[PDB]
This record gives sequence, C-alpha cells and structure tokens, in this order.
Amino acid sequence: PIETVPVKLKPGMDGPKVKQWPLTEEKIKALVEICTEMEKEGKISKIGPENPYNTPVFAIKKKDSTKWRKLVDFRELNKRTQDFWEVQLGIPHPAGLKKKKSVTVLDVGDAYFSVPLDEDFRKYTAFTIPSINNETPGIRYQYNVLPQGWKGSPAIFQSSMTKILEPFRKQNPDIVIYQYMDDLYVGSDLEIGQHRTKIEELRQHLLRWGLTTPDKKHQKEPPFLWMGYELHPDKWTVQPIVLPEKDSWTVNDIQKLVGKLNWASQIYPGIKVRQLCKLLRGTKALTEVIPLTEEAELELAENREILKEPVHGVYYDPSKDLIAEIQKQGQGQWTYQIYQEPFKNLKTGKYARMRGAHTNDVKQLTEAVQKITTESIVIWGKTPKFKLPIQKETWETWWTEYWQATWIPEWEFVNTPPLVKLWYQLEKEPIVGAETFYVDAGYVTNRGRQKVVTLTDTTNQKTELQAIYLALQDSGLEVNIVTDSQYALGIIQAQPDQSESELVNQIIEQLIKKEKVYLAWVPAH
Amino acid sequence: IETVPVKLKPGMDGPKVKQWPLTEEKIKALVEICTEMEKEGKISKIGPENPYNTPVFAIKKKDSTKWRKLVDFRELNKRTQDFWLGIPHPAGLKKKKSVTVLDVGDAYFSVPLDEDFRKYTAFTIPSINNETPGIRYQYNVLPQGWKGSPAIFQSSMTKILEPFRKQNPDIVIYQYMDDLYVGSDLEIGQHRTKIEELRQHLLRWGLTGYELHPDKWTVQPIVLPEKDSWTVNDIQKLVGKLNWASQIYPGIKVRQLCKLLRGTKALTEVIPLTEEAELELAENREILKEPVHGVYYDPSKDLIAEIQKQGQGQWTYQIYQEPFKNLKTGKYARTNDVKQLTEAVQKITTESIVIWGKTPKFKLPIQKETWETWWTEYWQATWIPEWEFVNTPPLVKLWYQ
Ligand SMILES: Cc1ccnc2c1NC(=O)c1cccnc1N2C1CC1
Ligand SMILES: [Mg+2]
Repeated sequence: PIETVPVKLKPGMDGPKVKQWPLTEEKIKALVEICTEMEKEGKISKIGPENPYNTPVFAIKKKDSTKWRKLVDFRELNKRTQDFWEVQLGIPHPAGLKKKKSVTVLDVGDAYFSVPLDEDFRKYTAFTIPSINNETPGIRYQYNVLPQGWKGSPAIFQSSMTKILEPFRKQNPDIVIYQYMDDLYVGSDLEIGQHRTKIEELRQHLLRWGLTTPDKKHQKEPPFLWMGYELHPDKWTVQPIVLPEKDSWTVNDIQKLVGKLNWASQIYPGIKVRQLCKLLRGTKALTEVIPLTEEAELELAENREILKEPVHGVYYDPSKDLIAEIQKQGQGQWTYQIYQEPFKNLKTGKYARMRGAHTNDVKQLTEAVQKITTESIVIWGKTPKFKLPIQKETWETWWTEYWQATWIPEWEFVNTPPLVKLWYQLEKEPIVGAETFYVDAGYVTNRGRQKVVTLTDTTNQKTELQAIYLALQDSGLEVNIVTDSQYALGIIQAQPDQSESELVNQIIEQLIKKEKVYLAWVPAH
Repeated sequence: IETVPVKLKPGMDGPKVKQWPLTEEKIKALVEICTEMEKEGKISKIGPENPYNTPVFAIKKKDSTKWRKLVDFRELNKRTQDFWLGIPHPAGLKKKKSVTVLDVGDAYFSVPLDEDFRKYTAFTIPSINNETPGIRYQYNVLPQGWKGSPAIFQSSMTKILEPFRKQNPDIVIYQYMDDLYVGSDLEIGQHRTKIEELRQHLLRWGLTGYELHPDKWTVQPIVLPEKDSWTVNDIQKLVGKLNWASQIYPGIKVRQLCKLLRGTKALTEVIPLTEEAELELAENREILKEPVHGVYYDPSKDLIAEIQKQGQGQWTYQIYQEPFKNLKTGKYARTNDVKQLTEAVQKITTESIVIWGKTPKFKLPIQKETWETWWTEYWQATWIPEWEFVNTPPLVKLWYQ
C-alpha cells in the first residue's frame, strides 16, 4: 500500500469543533447512500462518540448533471493544519521541453481517494450525517484516505505519486512522465505501437495501487491546451488569440487587449503595444470609451497582421547551442529571440523595464542581457551565446568607467542597425581657454557674462538642472561648467541618453551638440 | 553516539528560503554529491510534511578538480540558539607572520545531529525547467556551514588539539566555522612542514591550502595630490576633498586654500600658492598621515564593509562600525568585474576574521540579479557573509584612492 505521511495541527491548536448545518431529509438520504458506498470501500469508517471534532458536510449535484455529490467544507481544519512543502508551484515553459514522437495524457481518477491518511490525524476529519427522526441516529465518520478540499491533499498526493512512479521510471528510462496535478503527460519516441503498449504497462502499474486511468479509446489526443499554451509532440504556441474588430473601445477593452498582446510576445515577434498603452492616459473609469489615434490603429492593424500568420515555437535540442539575439525596437524598447537553428525560434520576448529615471542604451542593453540570462538558466539550465548590435569598444568604454560592477557573458557583435553607441562623452579634465560657467537658476562666467533667470513651480533639485541647462544653451562648443549640485553631477555623469524628465532630455540634447564639455563640482558655501 | 540538544531562539520558526536557480552543471554536481552522502547516511530524503528550506550551491575547490557543496545557512544561523569558554579570539593572530587556513569541515560528519533539530536543515536540489519536483533532504549529522557545528564539536576538537597545542605552543590555532587558522612566525619553509604534520596529526584521528601573511597588511590613508603647479580646478578638487575629510579630522582648515579661489577665474588658470596656503596644505597633509585617533572595535556591534569600483581593476574598501570612524581601509587590484568583486569580498572577509574574529556585512556596488547569478562561479570560501546592494555616489569614489 502507499506509505503514510505524518500530519500535525499547528502548535497549540485543537481540532475543529463546528456545527453541521441542518440538512433536508432529501439531502440526508443522498449523503447516507454516498457514505455507505464509501465505508464498504474503506474510504471512511463510522466512529464512536468518543470523538468531539466536527466538520460540516453538504450535498450538491454535478454541474449540468442529475446526480448527488458530497462536499465537505474544510476551512477550519485547514486553518489549523500545519503547512506542507509547496505543491508544484513553478511550471515548465514549453520552449524547454524536448520533442517526442508521441505524448499521452493519462487522467487519474479518484486520485486522492486511493491514498491513506495519517492514522493519528484521521480523528480531525470527523463529520456528521444528520438523522431524520429526532432521537434516532446521527451517523458519525472520519476519513481514512485523503479528503478533497483538505489542505494537505495536493502535496501528499504529489509526493506519493512520485514514489509509485519511481520504479517504472528506472525500468523505463525511455519514457518521460510529467505530473501536473491530476494529469500525467507521458511522452516517448517509441514506434507508435510500442508506445501504446508501454502506456498500457503504465496503466497496469498504477492499477496495482488502485489508480484508475482512461483506456486508449478515451484518452485526450494532442494538441493539448495547457496553461495558455497549445502543445504538440513536435512544436508549441500560445492558444490562438483573436483581435476584435470593434469601432468603440472601452478603457477595459484596451487593458484586456494589452494583456493578451503581452502574452503573445513570447512567440510572436514584432508585437507592439506602446500606442495602445498611451490610450490609458488620464482615464477616469473602466467603462469610459477612448477613440483610437491614427497611431493606435496602425499599431493595432499591424498586430492584427502578425497574429494572422500562426507561428509555433520549436522544442529544445540539448545537443545544440542556444543563441540569443537582441535588437533595439525603439526608444527604450528591445526585442530578442532565442534559437538553436536560424529563424527556428524556441522563444521570443521584449524588454522595456526602465530601472531608474535616466539611462542610456548601453546600460539598458546590459540589463536586457541579465534578464535573458536568468530566464535561460531557468528554462534550459545554461546561458545562451548572445549576438548584440554593439561593438566591444563602445561596451568596454562605458563598463570600464561606470561605478557599478557589471558583466556581460560570451558575445558576438552583429551588424544589425540600429547599433548602440554612446551619444556624447564628458571631458575627463578641464578644457583650456573654454569659457568657465559658474552656476548656482543663473550663471556667471570668467568673461563677465551672466543671467539670473526666472522659474516658477520649480523644485529645489529641478532649479539646479535648469541652471546647467542655461549654461549649455548660451555657451560655445567647448565649455567648463562648475556646479555645487551633487545631484546634477550624478545625473549627468551617468551620461543618460533618455530621461523621464523633459528638462533632462533637453540638457541631453545640448550635450550631444557640444564638442567638449567638462563638469566640475565644488562644495556649497 | 549521544546527541546534544539544539534549539532555535525562543519563539522562532525554521527557515523557508527560496533556492536561487542553478545551471545544469551545478545540479548534476549536487546530485552526485548528495547521492553518496545519502548512501553513507549523512542526509535523508524527506516528505511534504517538512515545509522548511535552505538554498544550496556547488563551488569548486581551489586547485582541485572536485566540487564542494555549499549550504547557505545564513537564515538558520541567525535563528539557532546562541551557544552557552575557550574560543575567544586571539589578538596574536594578526601579528603572526604566516597563517594557514584549513578546511576541517568533514570532521562534523562523524557527530550525529539532534533528531528534533534535523528538519530545520531541509534543502532541495531543483530540477531544470521544473520538469520534476526537486529532491528534498535534511541532515542527520552536523552540517558544514551551520554555526552550531563548531560549538557542538568544540569538546571533541580541543581534545584532539591539546597535544599539538602544548607540543608546539609557538603556534596559534583559531577555528571559525569550517576553518582552522594556524598561525606562526617560523620561516615559510618551517611553517609548511609543521602544517603538514598537523595534517596527519588530525588524520590520526580521522580529520583531513590558503596562506596569509597578516604581518604585512596595512591601512590605505586618504591622500592629497602633490603637484608641480596648481590650477584653479586642482584647488577646487582639493578644497572638496579636504572639506569631506575635515569631518573625520577637524584640524583640517581650508581658509587660505579657499582664498585663492575667489573670483570667477578660468578653470585652467594656474594659481601660485601663497605662503599661508602652502603651510595650510602642509598641516593637512601631516594630519592625514595616520588613522584618526580614538576608534576602537566594539564586539557588540556590527562590522560594516563598503567597496568602491575605482577603475583599471582597482577597488577600495573601508571597514567600520560607525560612519567616518573606520577600523580599516584598504585597496584591492586584480578577468571581469564580478570576478574581481567576489575575490575582494572573500579577501576582506578573511581579514576581518583574522583581525576581529567576525565577518562583516557588505554593501556591494552591483545589481542583485547579476550578483546572484555569478558569485558561485568564483566563490571559494566555505562561509557566506551577509550582503546588501547599493548605489555608489560618484563623490565618494573620488575621495578614495
Ligand atoms: C504540459 C507538459 C509538461 C511537461 N512535459 C510535457 C507536457 N506536455 C506535452 O504535451 C509535451 C509536448 C511535447 C513534448 N513533451 C511534452 N511533455 C513531456 C512529458 C512528455
Ligand atoms: Mg557655484
């Protein structure tokens, strides 16, 4: 039989003592037939009045079916039951699977009901079938197997299935079995007749421990729709997403559209949501209607075209290399694809995470590489070889002078415009005979020049940036700027090429036009 | 054998820490190691009823082609009861000429672990792409990297170490976690031999690399540029650096130096220094020639270590308990950035152990995800300091090196 897992209640806690709700002679009749079928099956056993714990039971019928079902409400038992090691809380991504010639899904029936429950814990599973006559019975029972709806069932079940399946796995290294809750996906490369026979041997093996599964005639056939994917033994994709042809778009419509579109990016390359996301600005209600912009519908129209052509992902070939490739799609947007054979994508993606208010493409490209690397270790257990549109020299120049430690794995330059470059470089030492601007919102130069300008609604820090803006504006192609603003120095010295701040974007516009610029900080008073 | 009972601090529960993802290479390594530890009965497979977890990793041994299982027991150590006296740090170890660090980790495996504590040591070998559930185990013996292991093993160790200790009291012996720091003044040749002997003198009883020279460790002082001519720009960087430093050493005046700065002069204008500005600079320079007076190590406080990426393969670091009151400052020079950083962390950690007998809490200039990904590629120590991730201010880097 399957070995028992020891269970306990959270410390300093007693079993549930809750009142069974008043039933109905009708429902009492049903529960009594159900519990009787069950006690003959060993699943449950009548108990003495020795036991003081109680859990409410009730009866429902099958959804769109005329037949009685027994439900047991375990909220209280559950609040008091100890925590278990998480059930499978992380799932496989299709791109990390290996192709199989045939895949079969075996649905396990009465899974839980076939597994024993800790002998000393059974008492807490007590429930009561009420009598129809006043001083007549009031049938008491406890569970002997794992109850549906109880906290520890999924975990105990998974754990046990794993022990039952182990022997079969050793004798059958050819077969690959994946356990997902109630299902068993079983794949192999055997000739189809050999496969069918193995599946039968698995069914036999599982029957020895009382586990029932569906016969060849009643087994689901690929493709399998799983977790938003559509799986074939030889390829995968997201289950078809269809774009509406509405003329009126609600704020809510757009968020659903963006969500779906986002999901599609994992295999559909070229998907864009920037303009559809812009429709959300300042919206006042989930039911407000927003008209599309010339831009939002070009984008929508473009996405609608990409999605028409169904594209599938290919499965992983462990004997081959993983290559990851990256392209700048637009300002702050990057797309990548990971493949083993050219244009035969295992998976695609987009990166737009801005980590901070100001950045440059080098920094951002580097964070893109990190994300992909982490994703890769998780799906395939190894880092891919990257192809990036940046030359080592640009990379090295930035890395070498940035204050944070950084690293980019094995990479090959790929000439795919647009190429990433640094748009400007700050001088490392002061420029000889270039005017010197002393800023504090206004400046004074060594040549007697000056401007004390006016700003309203300006914050302390934003007044500092403005001053620098002024100096850059009224100066020539070579400047020396002296500021006491460690904040400004920080922003600019990171050499951003894009910013959330408009003012920063202007300063940036000026830094790109200059020949040589040198920034220096000096203490306050 | 007889198990000494161990317990968590009052009211605490066991750890539930997530396992950072591992590459196929490290997983296989761990599956190999753990399979034989299980045959030997050091670890056992557990069931779903144990909800605890500690991250595990595989590092390479130094100049050995074998892997070492590394267990991140940081969370559990913080929660293990404090222990209960013949271990307080020998201040003589820092002045020794030669010091050898030995890994006495396997000794711990011969002593069983309190049956009730065991569940807290749970860990998991993850699988790739979550295709399989992940193997779960817990220790039956004292694990390497747990603060309880050296404590519980204290007695059995003093005993096997009293002979060498009196048959060779020219040697200092300190144990911290899995290591034994053996110190001496002998010639580096006399040393390696005496070290080998201890090796067999431990092999005698069943026990089975790193060579330091603490006598040659020194402080990295704050420095001032010395130069032929001084431009307006030089003086400016000078006053800025001096001003910062004045908060540590108040005797620093900048009055005359600031005076040469009046006017809105061109940044490149050379400025011959007066007689007063010259003497002022002289005194400042004199002041900074040594560590500020007064600072002392408080064993009841945390040791904090900060690192800065200078450039060209150079890093600066300071160790303090209170800001500006540095216990030590230093420099580290060389690869890639991450590798350099890990080696600087391990080096700074060993130092702290050797000087104060404790590991520092680091403030690292790197993003978490990058660090979490690569540190184990280059890690070699058998311990793991605590660390946090920070954004270095461009001004501080300047003020160092
Ligand atoms: C959902 C799922 C999760 C994990 N593995 C698989 C599957 N399902 C499949 O249909 C699948 C498809 C292709 C190859 N293996 C597959 N299988 C492997 C087990 C044979
Ligand atoms: Mg000023």
